[PDB]
Amino acid sequence: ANCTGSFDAISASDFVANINPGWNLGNSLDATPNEDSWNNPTVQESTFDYVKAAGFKSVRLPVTWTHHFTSESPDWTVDPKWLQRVSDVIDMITSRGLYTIVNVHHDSWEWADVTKSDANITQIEQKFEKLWYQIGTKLACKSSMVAFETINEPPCNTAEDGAKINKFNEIFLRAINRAGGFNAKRVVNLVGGGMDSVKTSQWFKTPANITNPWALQFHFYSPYDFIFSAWGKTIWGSDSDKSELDSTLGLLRGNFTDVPIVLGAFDASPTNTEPAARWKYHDYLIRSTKKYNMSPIIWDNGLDHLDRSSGIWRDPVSIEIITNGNETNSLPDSTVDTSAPSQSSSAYIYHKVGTEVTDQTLPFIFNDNTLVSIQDSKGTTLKADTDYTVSGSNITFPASFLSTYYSETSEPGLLPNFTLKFSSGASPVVQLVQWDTPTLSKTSAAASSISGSDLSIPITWKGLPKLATVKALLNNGTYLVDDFTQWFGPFGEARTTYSNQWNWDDKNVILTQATVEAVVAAGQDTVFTFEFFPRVDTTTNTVNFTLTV
Ligand SMILES: OC[C@H]1O[C@@H](O[C@H]2[C@@H](OC[C@H]3O[C@@H](O[C@H]4[C@H](O)[C@@H](O)[C@H](O[C@H]5[C@H](O)[C@@H](O)[C@@H](O)O[C@@H]5CO[C@H]5OC[C@@H](O)[C@H](O)[C@H]5O)O[C@@H]4CO[C@H]4OC[C@@H](O)[C@H](O)[C@H]4O[C@@H]4O[C@H](CO)[C@H](O)[C@H](O)[C@H]4O)[C@H](O)[C@@H](O)[C@@H]3O[C@@H]3O[C@H](CO)[C@@H](O)[C@H](O)[C@H]3O)OC[C@@H](O)[C@@H]2O)[C@H](O)[C@@H](O)[C@H]1O
Ligand SMILES: *[C@@H]1O[C@H](CO)[C@@H](O[C@@H]2O[C@H](CO)[C@@H](O[C@@H]3O[C@H](CO)[C@@H](O)[C@H](O[C@H]4O[C@H](CO)[C@@H](O)[C@H](O)[C@@H]4O[C@H]4O[C@H](CO)[C@@H](O)[C@H](O)[C@@H]4O[C@H]4O[C@H](CO)[C@@H](O)[C@H](O)[C@@H]4O)[C@@H]3O)[C@H](O)[C@H]2NC(C)=O)[C@H](O)[C@H]1NC(C)=O
Ligand SMILES: *[C@@H]1O[C@H](CO)[C@@H](O[C@@H]2O[C@H](CO)[C@@H](O[C@@H]3O[C@H](CO[C@H]4O[C@H](CO)[C@@H](O)[C@H](O[C@H]5O[C@H](CO)[C@@H](O)[C@H](O)[C@@H]5O)[C@@H]4O)[C@@H](O)[C@H](O)[C@@H]3O)[C@H](O)[C@H]2NC(C)=O)[C@H](O)[C@H]1NC(C)=O
Ligand SMILES: OC[C@H]1O[C@@H](O[C@H]2[C@@H](OC[C@H]3O[C@@H](O)[C@H](O)[C@@H](O)[C@@H]3O)OC[C@@H](O)[C@@H]2O)[C@H](O)[C@@H](O)[C@H]1O
Ligand SMILES: *[C@@H]1O[C@H](CO)[C@@H](O)[C@H](O)[C@H]1NC(C)=O
Ligand SMILES: *[C@@H]1O[C@H](CO)[C@@H](O)[C@H](O)[C@H]1NC(C)=O
Ligand SMILES: *[C@H]1O[C@H](CO)[C@@H](O)[C@H](O)[C@@H]1O
Repeated sequence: ANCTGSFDAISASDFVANINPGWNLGNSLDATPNEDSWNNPTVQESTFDYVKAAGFKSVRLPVTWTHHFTSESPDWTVDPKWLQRVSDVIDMITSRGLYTIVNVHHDSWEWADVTKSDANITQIEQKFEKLWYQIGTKLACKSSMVAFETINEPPCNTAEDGAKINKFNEIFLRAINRAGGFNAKRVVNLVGGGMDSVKTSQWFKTPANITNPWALQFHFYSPYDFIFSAWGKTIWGSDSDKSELDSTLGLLRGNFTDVPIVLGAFDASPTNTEPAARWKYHDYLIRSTKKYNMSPIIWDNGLDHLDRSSGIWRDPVSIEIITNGNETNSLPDSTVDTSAPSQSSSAYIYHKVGTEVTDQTLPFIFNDNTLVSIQDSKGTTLKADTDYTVSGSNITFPASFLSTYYSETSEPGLLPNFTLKFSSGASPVVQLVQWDTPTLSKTSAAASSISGSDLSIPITWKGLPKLATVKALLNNGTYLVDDFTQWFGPFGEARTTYSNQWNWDDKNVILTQATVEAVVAAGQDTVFTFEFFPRVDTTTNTVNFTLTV
């Protein structure tokens, strides 16, 4: 096309500096078929005001094109209303000063999967080229604040697959350059297989004769077990944990020693991850992206962090951690030894119904900050050395004080929380929880009687309305799934995995239809143990439920 404005060209190194840090508009234009098709409503522009006001500098804009094609071979014409909607949203972002990265997203596995046995790699490459030519035509006159990203986490298993991903980068660069406008000088993000650090390192090969300023983008979702709540992993922050994280990132940077690198998506989601672990994890990831000079962009599906209807960040602590790579954060300590028979977290004051109200000492990692003040969610400010003292790295709360919030007999549930202001960094939040062992509506069922769908089991939450994990054992001792978890310690063995096997909502614990299929195929009554926070042992704060067959 023929452009009218000015385009203030910017180097890839400068673009990557200036986006630090970003936020993903997840589950919006990448949702299928349409933008309101999943959990998010139609995209509204106040969202980017919230994002800017939080300290983000850029918005990553995932877009799924799959269901907006009006023609197939040979032209693969994109719905011109979809092209205009994407252009409109980019205008919403850049007009507020936020940099944008727009991509091709869930198309990666919906039609552009090179690893799937019956893929017309010919056809995939044409459609991809036609797609990015039409994208690149519509956006050709966008300013230098808008970058293009080749394709999201493309499936890639072997080195021959990885060579195909390299072609994707080349096809992309050719199409957007044929499109014209300012595209020849637009910052682009090239990708490796799965946007995985090791696959990018193993198989990425820079497009020959590349003329665009470019940067590398990868996604980080490790360690799998803590990030995806697999096999009962609810702690994070040990020497080996931090080492596994720093090594993974360092191996990527060592292989791309002078390349601008964008960490395009990462998240320990507040939905499923314990808060003290999650804050330790985000703090450390931020510490490492500073070390290895990578620009982070947090993944947010709309339920993870910002509530676009209210502007409340569900987890303001992570956002503080991520929006300031130039600050030291004081964090609550927590168990990190997976062989410990009890798990504690200073993100909570816990009190069990029916037990006496005691003093609570919360060990914290101060990191040479000082505690300035504490304010409860009712607006009352606690009196230092009266409602709390600080001994070493321990913050201690007197029983007389805490009993003004809960008693031996008050109802379970979330009481107010305490916000700790420090010398510097984020303000962590300690959540008072009055807890009791939950109770389940049913204690067993026939597999036949509950098939046709998932198993939703009504529950009386008593404290935290969160499922920590679910243990699963056939009547004869064998693990229902994943026998290797027998090396995972007291809180790991025979446990199963969030979303794949279990879930929960405001009123139920859920075993997925997949899990009830495992019980059928095992031909045995198997016992599920639902587990809740606090994880004070492996039995007390748990409820049992067996599945007959
Ligand atoms: O918060 C996590 C939690 O969400 C719970 O879902 C409730 C909520 O979901 C809405 C729709 O979710 C889609 O799944 C999305 C997911 O929400 C999203 O976060 C995820 O992000 C990816 C991203 O795309 C990647 O590029 C990269 O960034 O990794 C992200 C993953 O991040 C994970 O770890 C960090 C956390 O921050 C994240 O929350 C966590 O998810 O993308 C998925 C999309 O999944 C597809 O793309 C990635 C690919 O690898 C997957 O294999 C692929 O999955 C396929 O998706 C198909 C699409 O339709 C299909 O489901 C296939 O079966 C599946 O294999 C769901 O895909 C979509 O169905 C949800 O929309 C609702 O669906 C219900 C019924 O299905 C409808 O009734 C309703 O109208 C829709 O809104 O909002 C609605 C609520 O009902 C959900 O419960 C979820 O239950 C829970 O398990 C967690 O995932
Ligand atoms: C310390 O304590 C304080 C108080 O004691 C805590 O404050 C509480 O913080 C909560 C979250 O931080 C906050 O909840 C939110 O309140 C707002 C304002 O009224 C409300 O809109 C929010 O509801 C959304 O979020 C919840 C998840 O928390 C969703 O389950 C809910 O459905 C809402 O999400 C829907 O709308 C979003 C915006 O559009 C969508 O993105 C989302 O996908 C979902 O969409 C569905 O419904 C839509 C219609 O709503 C529909 O369009 C769509 O298609 C989907 O079907 C949320 O409740 C509390 O308000 C706040 N409490 C108080 C008293 O202030 C604080 O967090 C504590 N701090 C810590 C660290 O623990
Ligand atoms: C760039 O990134 C890569 C990938 O992340 C980094 O390489 C990995 O580094 C880790 C730790 O340094 C290695 O882990 C150890 O590997 C030992 C040997 O692994 C062999 O088996 C692999 C599987 O087939 C094979 O790929 C690998 O080939 C490599 O080494 C050969 C001999 O040293 C050499 O012939 C090849 O050219 C190739 O470089 C090995 O034969 C294993 O025994 C240990 O137990 C441990 O797990 C990974 O294996 C490495 N993966 C690779 C190389 O694919 C690399 O460090 C990064 N570079 C920088 C500068 O940071
Ligand atoms: O599932 C699609 C694609 O994912 C790549 O995995 C990458 C990715 O992880 C994100 C992705 O992980 C899947 O396992 C989950 O099912 C999905 O919900 C989640 O969004 O980014 C970081 C990498 O560590 C990871 O390998 C695969 O590599 C790719 O082959 C393909 O399978
Ligand atoms: C329990 O039954 C399963 C069903 O196949 C079997 O595989 C397993 O061997 C049995 N348990 C033991 C300890 O052998
Ligand atoms: C659950 O069942 C196991 C044995 O099947 C038992 O050891 C454990 O104490 C039970 N716990 C609860 C809370 O029912
Ligand atoms: C874990 O450990 C803490 C102290 O570090 C206790 O307060 C808690 O009850 C649990 O045993």
